[PDB]
Amino acid sequence: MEATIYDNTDGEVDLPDVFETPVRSDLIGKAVRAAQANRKQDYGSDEYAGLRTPAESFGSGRGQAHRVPQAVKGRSAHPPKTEKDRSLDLNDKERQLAVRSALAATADVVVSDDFEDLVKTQEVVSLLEALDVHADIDRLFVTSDEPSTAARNLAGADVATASEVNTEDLAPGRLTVFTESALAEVAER
Amino acid sequence: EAKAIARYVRISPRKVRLVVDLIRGKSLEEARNILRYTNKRGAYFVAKVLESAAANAVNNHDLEDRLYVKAAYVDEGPALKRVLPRARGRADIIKKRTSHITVILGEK
Amino acid sequence: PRAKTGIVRRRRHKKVLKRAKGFWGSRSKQYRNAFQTLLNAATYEYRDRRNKKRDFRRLWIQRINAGARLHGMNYSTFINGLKRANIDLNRKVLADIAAREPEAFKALVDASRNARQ
Amino acid sequence: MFAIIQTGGKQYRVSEGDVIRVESLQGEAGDKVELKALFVGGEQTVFGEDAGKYTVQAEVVEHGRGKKIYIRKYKSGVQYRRRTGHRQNFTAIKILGIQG
RNA sequence: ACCGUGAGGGAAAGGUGAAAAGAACCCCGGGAGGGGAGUGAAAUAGAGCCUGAAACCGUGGGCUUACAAGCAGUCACGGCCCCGCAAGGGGUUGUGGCGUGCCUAUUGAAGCAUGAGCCGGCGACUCACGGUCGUGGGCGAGCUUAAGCCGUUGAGGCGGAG
RNA sequence: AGGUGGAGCCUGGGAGUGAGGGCGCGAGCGAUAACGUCCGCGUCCGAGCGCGGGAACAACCGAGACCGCCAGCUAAGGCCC
RNA sequence: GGGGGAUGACCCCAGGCGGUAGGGGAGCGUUCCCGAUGCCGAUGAAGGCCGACCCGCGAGGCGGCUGGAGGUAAGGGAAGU
Repeated sequence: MEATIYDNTDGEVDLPDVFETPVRSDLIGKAVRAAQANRKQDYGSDEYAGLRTPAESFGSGRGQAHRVPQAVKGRSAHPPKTEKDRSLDLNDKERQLAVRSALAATADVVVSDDFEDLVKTQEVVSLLEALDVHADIDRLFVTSDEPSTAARNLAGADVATASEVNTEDLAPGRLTVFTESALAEVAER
Repeated sequence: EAKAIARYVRISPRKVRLVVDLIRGKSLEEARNILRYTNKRGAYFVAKVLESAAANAVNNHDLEDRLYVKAAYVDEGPALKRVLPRARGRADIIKKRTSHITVILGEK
Repeated sequence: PRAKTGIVRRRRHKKVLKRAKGFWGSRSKQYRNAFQTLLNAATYEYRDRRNKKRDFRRLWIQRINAGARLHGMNYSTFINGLKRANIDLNRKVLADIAAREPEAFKALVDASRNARQ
Repeated sequence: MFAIIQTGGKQYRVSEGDVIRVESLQGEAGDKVELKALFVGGEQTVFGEDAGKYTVQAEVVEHGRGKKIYIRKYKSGVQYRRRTGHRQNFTAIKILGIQG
């Protein structure tokens, strides 16, 4: 539906059943999730130290009791185990799915191919004053196959491609635009 | 009114304590003979912390004599953790419980 | 993943402490038996919580006698006569009366004695 | 000015000094309201009569406020590994002793 | 540094300030250290000198103490003392009234069974690969290895042995 | 049959103790001796089946502890102090 | 559990509610990663010091004094709690 065409005074495109649809928060986040995930890092606390030194835990029958943990700086107890499998491979289907319905959420904004041409990050200050606001606030670049040159740089960068530009992408709250070839990712859809 | 003092004071906080607990709240000049002719150490000391006391005042805190010690006290701190005979094996240290020494000198 | 619990525990304690009036020499600040002594005091209060209302059931008990007898008789008499009552039955306040308003008390005292014999 | 009726509980010995009164969330709501309170303790100006003589007339007092639990704590504890804590309840809405 | 002949063990201890402008001079004093002046936004920021809590030692004040028992104490009633949430509460208790601490292991515990002198901080059901039920949800044939490519942010997307 | 009323049955995940005593009774042993032990029928306690009583006393008689200090009837047990 | 719940909630009565291993449900603060069309503070971050409003609660808020610079997340996520 209200597939608004850029250039504004120019044409209007149709809404693809796809996007249309309802919503699926659950998956929603999920998509999310299986994001940061496969995308964090890792850490831990000494293997040597935390089980590093010799140790004469002391005889006994003397006034004491006993190279392990529970007397200082040393030991750990179950710490950063770098050996901390961090990944989280969501699932294909899963994923894709998300972005989708995801985007669907986006709809709730049409980048005329013709733009795949403009040649200065001050021509953005332009096609800007075209239609600004707060949602632009969000914004969210993206051409269709080979990014929106210079369009890529400014105080809101980010240039997905009609392929490659998912939820991690904008999914977040956010608001943006896609060069047809963009909706070339819809096909991906 | 004014006051005298001094920390890092090597001595039996306690002992000290008796010190004033005497000459305590009383006429200057007066006790000024208590510690002059009393006994146990501290005195000496104690005395001292009365002169830069009587002084400080008149000098920069001002009416002589008519003065005395509205109040006087001592505190311990800093210790002197001291090592002694290894339980003939393990250490046994005492502590010359450093010693603070404040004391008032206000005018009648 | 540091846990410097810190600042926190300390607090708690303060907590209790408060729970910590100035009771007995020590506990006073006894960050233990401090705490303890508590538990104790508590439950105590409790049982006291329901207690009292008793200590009363009796209190009036005497201040009551003080009179119930005064005139000339006990609380197994009165009582009996009292319940001979019909549109009037109470006990608590009764006392704190016999003493507050002599006449008043004095009264019933009669209507009573009678009801009885 | 000093009477002694009795409500869903004696709670009596009054006249005008509004007496913190047991709940009653059905007639109360009535802010500064008026309502009847059976007697049975006629003590006025040094003259008395059966609390059964009474049980005929009575009084009334204006539904004043809604005292909010006057603090009171209940350390529920025991050496027997059982603790816990709940604060006061009993309020009540206040109301003056409308005597008659 | 330190105990060990040796092989070896193996600590503690960081933080003034915007910068020293780091305290000339005068005072009691053998000095250290304390009294003034001066820097200064503040030095109860002052030289191991940011925050600087508790335990623990002091100095004054309120109340309280000499025919009196229990850690405790908490319920009642009373007098002194203060009412920046006033006709209600603060604090302290004189009496009386009912009261065996606290943890582990125990048939059973006040304990005379053990655990702990006091305070502060560390300190104990975790992660991975499997499998196992339950549940949140994507398609019913469902689902992905490893890798190839794409990668301020770095954007996932193809890979079909299993 | 069922007055009841709220236990019952199967499938399935998660368990704990795997050694207790005390009392009445019916038996075993035992000097019909033990706060002895050994099996049974009910209860009892479970570190709270916390409160009442029997002075004090888990525990034996009564009792089932959501909470309400200045209510009311009783239980068992009591009422010269 | 059940009689209608508009999202609350409200009404009846049935109906208990003492509980350690141990089983099920619900909540609280601790340091971090979001800043799901989120940013406060030199007329104080925060910790500290003290309190007769908010909650069954574990905590909250809020006001007075301290102290030199931070970090808070209305919501979901994580864990050396």
